[PDB]
Amino acid sequence: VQPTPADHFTFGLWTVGWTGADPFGVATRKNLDPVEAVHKLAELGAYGITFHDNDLIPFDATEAEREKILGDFNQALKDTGLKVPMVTTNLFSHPVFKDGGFTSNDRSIRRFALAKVLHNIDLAAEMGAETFVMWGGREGSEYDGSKDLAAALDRMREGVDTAAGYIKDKGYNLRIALEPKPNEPRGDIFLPTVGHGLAFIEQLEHGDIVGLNPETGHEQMAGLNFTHGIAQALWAEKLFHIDLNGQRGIKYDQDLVFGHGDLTSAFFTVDLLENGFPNGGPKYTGPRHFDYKPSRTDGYDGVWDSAKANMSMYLLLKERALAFRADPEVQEAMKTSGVFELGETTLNAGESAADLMNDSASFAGFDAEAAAERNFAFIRLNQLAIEHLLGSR
Amino acid sequence: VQPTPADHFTFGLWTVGWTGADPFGVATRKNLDPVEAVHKLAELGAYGITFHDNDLIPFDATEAEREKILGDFNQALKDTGLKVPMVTTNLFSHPVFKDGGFTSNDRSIRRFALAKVLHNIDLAAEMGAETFVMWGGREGSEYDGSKDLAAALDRMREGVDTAAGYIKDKGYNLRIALEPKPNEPRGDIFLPTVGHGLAFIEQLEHGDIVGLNPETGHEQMAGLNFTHGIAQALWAEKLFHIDLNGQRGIKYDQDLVFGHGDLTSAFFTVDLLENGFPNGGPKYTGPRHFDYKPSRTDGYDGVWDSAKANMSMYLLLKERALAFRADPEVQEAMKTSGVFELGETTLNAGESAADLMNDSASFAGFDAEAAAERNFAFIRLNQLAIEHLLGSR
Amino acid sequence: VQPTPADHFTFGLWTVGWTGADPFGVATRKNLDPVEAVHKLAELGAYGITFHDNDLIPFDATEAEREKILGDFNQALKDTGLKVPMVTTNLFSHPVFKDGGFTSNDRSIRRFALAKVLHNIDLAAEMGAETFVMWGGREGSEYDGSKDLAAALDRMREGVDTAAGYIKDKGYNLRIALEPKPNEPRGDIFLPTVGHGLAFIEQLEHGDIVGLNPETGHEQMAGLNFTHGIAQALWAEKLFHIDLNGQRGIKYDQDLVFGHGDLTSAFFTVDLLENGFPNGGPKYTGPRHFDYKPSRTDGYDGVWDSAKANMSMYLLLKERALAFRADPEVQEAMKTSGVFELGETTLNAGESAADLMNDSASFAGFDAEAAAERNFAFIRLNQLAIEHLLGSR
Amino acid sequence: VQPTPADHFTFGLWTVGWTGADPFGVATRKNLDPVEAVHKLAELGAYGITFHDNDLIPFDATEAEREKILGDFNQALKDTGLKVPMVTTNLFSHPVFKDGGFTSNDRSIRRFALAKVLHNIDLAAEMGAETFVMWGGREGSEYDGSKDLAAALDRMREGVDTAAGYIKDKGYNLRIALEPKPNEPRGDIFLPTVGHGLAFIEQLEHGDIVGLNPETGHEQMAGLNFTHGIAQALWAEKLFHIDLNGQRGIKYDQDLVFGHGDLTSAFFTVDLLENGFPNGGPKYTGPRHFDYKPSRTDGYDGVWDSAKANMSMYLLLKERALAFRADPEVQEAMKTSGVFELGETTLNAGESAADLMNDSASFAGFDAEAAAERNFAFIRLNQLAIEHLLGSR
Ligand SMILES: OC[C@H]1S[C@H](O)[C@H](O)[C@@H](O)[C@@H]1O
Ligand SMILES: OC[C@H]1S[C@H](O)[C@H](O)[C@@H](O)[C@@H]1O
Ligand SMILES: OC[C@H]1S[C@H](O)[C@H](O)[C@@H](O)[C@@H]1O
Ligand SMILES: OC[C@H]1S[C@H](O)[C@H](O)[C@@H](O)[C@@H]1O
Ligand SMILES: [Mn+2]
Ligand SMILES: [Mn+2]
Ligand SMILES: [Mn+2]
Ligand SMILES: [Mn+2]
Ligand SMILES: [Mn+2]
Ligand SMILES: [Mn+2]
Ligand SMILES: [Mn+2]
Ligand SMILES: [Mn+2]
Repeated sequence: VQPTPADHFTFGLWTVGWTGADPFGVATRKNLDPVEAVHKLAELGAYGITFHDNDLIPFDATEAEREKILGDFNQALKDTGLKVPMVTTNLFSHPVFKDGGFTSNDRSIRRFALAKVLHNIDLAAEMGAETFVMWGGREGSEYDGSKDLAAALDRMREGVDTAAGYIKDKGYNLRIALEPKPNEPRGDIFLPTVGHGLAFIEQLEHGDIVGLNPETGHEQMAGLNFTHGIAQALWAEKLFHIDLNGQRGIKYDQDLVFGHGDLTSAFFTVDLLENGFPNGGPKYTGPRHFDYKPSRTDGYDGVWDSAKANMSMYLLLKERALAFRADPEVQEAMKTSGVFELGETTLNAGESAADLMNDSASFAGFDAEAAAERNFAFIRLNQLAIEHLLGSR
Repeated sequence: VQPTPADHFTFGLWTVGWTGADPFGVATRKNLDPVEAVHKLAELGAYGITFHDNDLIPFDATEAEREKILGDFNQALKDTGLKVPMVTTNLFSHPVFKDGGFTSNDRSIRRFALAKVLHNIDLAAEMGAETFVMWGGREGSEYDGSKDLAAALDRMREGVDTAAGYIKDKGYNLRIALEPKPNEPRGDIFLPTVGHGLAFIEQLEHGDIVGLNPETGHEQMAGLNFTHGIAQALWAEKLFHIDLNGQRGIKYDQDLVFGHGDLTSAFFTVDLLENGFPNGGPKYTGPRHFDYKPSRTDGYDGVWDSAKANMSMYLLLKERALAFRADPEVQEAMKTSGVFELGETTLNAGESAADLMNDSASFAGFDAEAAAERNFAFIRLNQLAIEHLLGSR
Repeated sequence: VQPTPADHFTFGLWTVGWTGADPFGVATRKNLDPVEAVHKLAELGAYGITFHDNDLIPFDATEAEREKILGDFNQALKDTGLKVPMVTTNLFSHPVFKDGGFTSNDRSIRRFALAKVLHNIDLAAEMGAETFVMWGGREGSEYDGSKDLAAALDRMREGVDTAAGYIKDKGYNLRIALEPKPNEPRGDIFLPTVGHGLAFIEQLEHGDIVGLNPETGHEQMAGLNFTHGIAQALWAEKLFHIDLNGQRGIKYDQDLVFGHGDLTSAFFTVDLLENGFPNGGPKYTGPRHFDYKPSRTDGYDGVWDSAKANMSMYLLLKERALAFRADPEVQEAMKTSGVFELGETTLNAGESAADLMNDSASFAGFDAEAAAERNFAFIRLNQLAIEHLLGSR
Repeated sequence: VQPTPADHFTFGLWTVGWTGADPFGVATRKNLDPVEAVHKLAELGAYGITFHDNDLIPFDATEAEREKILGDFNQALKDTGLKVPMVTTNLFSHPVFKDGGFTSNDRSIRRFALAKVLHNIDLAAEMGAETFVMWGGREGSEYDGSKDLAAALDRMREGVDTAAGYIKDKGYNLRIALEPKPNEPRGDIFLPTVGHGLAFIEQLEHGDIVGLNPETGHEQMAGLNFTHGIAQALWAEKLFHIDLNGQRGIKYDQDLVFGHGDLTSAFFTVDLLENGFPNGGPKYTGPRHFDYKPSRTDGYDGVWDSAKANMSMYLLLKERALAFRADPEVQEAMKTSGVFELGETTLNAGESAADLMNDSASFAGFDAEAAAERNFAFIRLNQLAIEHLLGSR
């Protein structure tokens, strides 16, 4: 332990503010005031806080109410020093968004949702946020005949490109990040994985300022490898923000503390974020944001314990991942396994497709049966990682 | 029933040729000769046959052996009239490909794999194939430390762009299709879903001739909605080929007959392929290829029954999907649910982002509580589809 | 297809009464007066209604209020003729039940939970129910060290045996039905599948009146085969009740209309309920109960439409499943496949183990390679089922 | 951490002997002489070895060959000191077993399968095994109409009761352990989870000597909690053997090294095996058996390295899990959380149902809102476990 603001640990107001209402029961904790959240998070070592528009401003609030609320919010920020690196919009709670915001079958709900996003971009800019996150939780269906699937993507593009053009038009220093989720609350959510979100961005007019906001638990709900998924976002220059938490299996979104889900996977996620790639390449330098929910069985001391635990987990794994990579036994194990060898291009500088085909050395006279004998020693290399993770080495 | 060549039903040689060896047991049927496969498939109504290089030419074969084999193959094609619309390479059976072809940690295996693909492009062109499919089944890992994840994607890009540049250089009338699979045989396979494959293509130098080959069962192994997934491929102008089969759940790749997995989902897949989108848009016009495996408990009469059953299933659902959409009760149900309304743009012709924000009608004075009362009637609309599917209407 | 009370369709009050609140948003529908639920279900063809103590009687109800409400609900039943075949207790909604009722860590809470069940058994007895369902939704944990697992099963045993002991003591004509669910709301729920439910029942002092209430979607939440799980329950004579609905994959509990999830699986469930086993055996004769939730996107015509969709789906599957088994072609296929040879004992009349090992024909000179030649033809048999399901036969 | 025979590590011959053939490719390693397996495992610290009849003795072995092979294998055991605690039968590899052994549709095949098991029980008895495992891998179906499900369970019962009856008849000191697997190679396997395994055992004439052999990966294949499933088996006193390995999600059976799958889950499995239940109860004392497969990418140093990784992982988890429970801080946390109050009966000494309902303190005047205020602090307790696991405490 000991997180400091330099670690860039950010928390959403809704994480610690999560009161416990689930599908089978009512809240188990008292509402948390947002000024209280800020003082408490700053006491713990956080660098910043994120929020959804309705986390701070009730759906109902009048302009006078809005201003009362923002002034205390801003004072708190001032008194503590926390930044506001990311802002997001609630397009899922109110009954109006029951069929989605941007891809609602109703045109007038679509306009209302886009209106709400546009206004929220103005608050984002005013707050000093660098990222605007979009989670399309109600965009999807339970039944396959509910939507025209091409029209749904057209409507998604229209929303995102209007938002994007508005940033560009106003000159805000903001990027858009899409947050994928496979299901829940909808049976099928559109752009369900990091893959679908990356692909979708390439069809946009204003894709240059649109990237992703992957969430550990969300890719694990489709049973995918989260390190692989973030690696491809990174590789594409699209890992703009990240949500860290835990998920044990393919079930409802659990949003456990980071490291309380798939531990081995969390260790390799930390190694990619902190250390980057073994042969060198891109590095993710944004905030380490925790999108989790404090277990409903626990009271407020559990809330603050859980906020701490997210930061401890990440620093404990960071430590073990630094020792792991620095270990000369591991570096040699890596070399034997061909980790560095993957880094060499397949073709020689200047060789063409017809030049290699025609190279007798790599095809006609290649000894495939000899080449197959190679002991990659991937088990041994996995054993060294686990032993570094167990604090054994 | 009655399929004819005009239906464009294509089968891989390995489907009907699947002898039954699984991870827990030996083959239960005798090898099937490829000339026999062609006569039998042509008798049934198929339009074409696809194959992997090693399905026809043993890994070991000499040029004299290659030519003996191709001449009988080509004669059979000639005598029956079946086309060869797609060809693919085996980069997974031989022990040399145990760490992958293109993303093998060993550089010399990478060159061998690319050599093998290049040579197979020449046979593809000679056969009259329009599509060259790439399934990267051994590209991936069991453990997260096994690979440098950026280097793996670099190596994947280098392979695919060399292949692509070679087509372009030679002027073959061929496109590349990537076939996604989440896992098996590898713990984690790279580009595991339609999403990841679409995204990956956008990072290529020669992406203009690279598209996808989605497989029903493969997206269902990540628990995804296959109709949604193909809809996004289509929408992107990237649905170049398709593999149809069945899968009951998230488990090993089952490759059941099409319609013997998720039936409701198969019905909507057929509706998108045959009918396209309710508001109009792109249409998939390629071959309807069945990538399935005849159950190992069944003998050869089951093989030919199973080939028939794939075509019957697709024609039975086609029929029900045509009746469903033609039904005036359904068209009215669709209209009530806003299916057509999704097709209208959100913004009015000429309206800007600042023009709608500022439109009092869609934000400040919008009645969200009134708008939330809308009965979308999605259940009723799903009930009409199921009733058309049950042959009830 | 029109349901009559003869059909035995029963609906939970909480099903049509579902308000639409989920984890990400508020209710989309006004609360349903129970009196109105009764009258409405009676006009649709329902046979009876089921409820949870708190669905009718609020947690904090005074005795004058409790009397009133019961007066109103008995009146409605008397007017309409609806029966009340099953009653159940809410041990999940109040914040007190955050760690469970029966298996809470706090002893005072376990006593309050058992007391709440005992009172509810009186009520069940007063309404004329035959079945008392226990759904242990809060029984389990998010974390592995949270519970003493042997002690959680003793605590579950204590509560269920006390309830069972009380039933017998009072002379009520009531059986207890346990209802498995693998996860949600807890990360792991105890007795997660039909198998675990059955196994626990065998360790009970009063297991003779304790059986199962399997739910379609719940077994599909662990990827199991619903038809196989209720077949084990039938076979053990412990299928006391059933909850019919749809689930589209391993994800949050969807509670879709019966037949709106896995369609083929629904078809074979209905065949099992209607036709029983091919070679004879126990048959289920209780209520066909629907535990579903009207999608929150739908408004009140949608609620009664969804109610009605359940009974339509069941009657359509039933029509097809009777047709399927009555078909000569199907019977012939069944014969070929060995469905009726499975029913023949393996041993001969008074043949012992020793007798069989010594029989040379069965082992020593058994021709294993000739016996492996059988064409089981299970694919053709599956094709016949689907053709009956699709009403093409 | 160095294993000694005192540790009781047992390995299947088929584990280190796995050749690397999977569904998509051929073997990557030469066959392993069993004599050599024995000697090698003996030098690593193995306590004993287990095998399948056909792992040692080929299907078609003549009697002179069978004698030889057994002579060779008994010699190796005598030289090394290795015990043979469990023996099992291959009822899945020959094409004859394509529809199962015990539950095949063909009666001649069921008789041959039972005969094959009876002979194998003699052999088990001759090798000194305490346990006889039955893995019904081919028992199940791909399609729902393939089997008469009540008849499949009677057929399973018949075979298992005959085997059990024969054991008792011969006076062998042998218990039968059933091993669940939910799917693969069949689409649905009968008795798919620990729960179903336990439930079936209660319908057996000779259930007293019939218990379970749960496998880590198999329960994780249905998304269940391995620790909860073996806790139910322990509690019912039916945990006769166990198979330890790793699984990374709901997918094909991976058989990774123990600890190379779900790490936290492994940690809590080891705590259950070593520490038993927090409030006391049955303890498992059999062999710690590893049913894994050396990844096919690895060559022979990798095979012995993987063997050794199993025992290292187990010893490292064991060191941490003993430390964890010995920690005062952990004990305090456990107290707070109610882990020890779960062990207190709910009822008082001679308190009846009637007594509790009438007790006003437990119901009528129970303060539910005050009792809901308890901070169970399960998150802090989970954090302590992980900190012990990571060796940071
Ligand atoms: O704004 C992004 C938030 S929205 C919503 O609270 C959700 O459940 C989260 O997973 C996303 O991170
Ligand atoms: O070439 C594409 C083939 S390769 C391999 O036979 C595989 O299992 C399939 O799913 C793919 O469709
Ligand atoms: O007690 C029966 C009910 S309790 C609760 O409403 C639950 O979610 C259901 O699945 C059960 O069937
Ligand atoms: O009989 C024990 C073996 S049989 C077979 O090898 C299987 O795949 C395993 O999981 C079991 O543990
Ligand atoms: Mn989440
Ligand atoms: Mn998130
Ligand atoms: Mn497949
Ligand atoms: Mn395929
Ligand atoms: Mn449910
Ligand atoms: Mn239910
Ligand atoms: Mn296994
Ligand atoms: Mn096993």
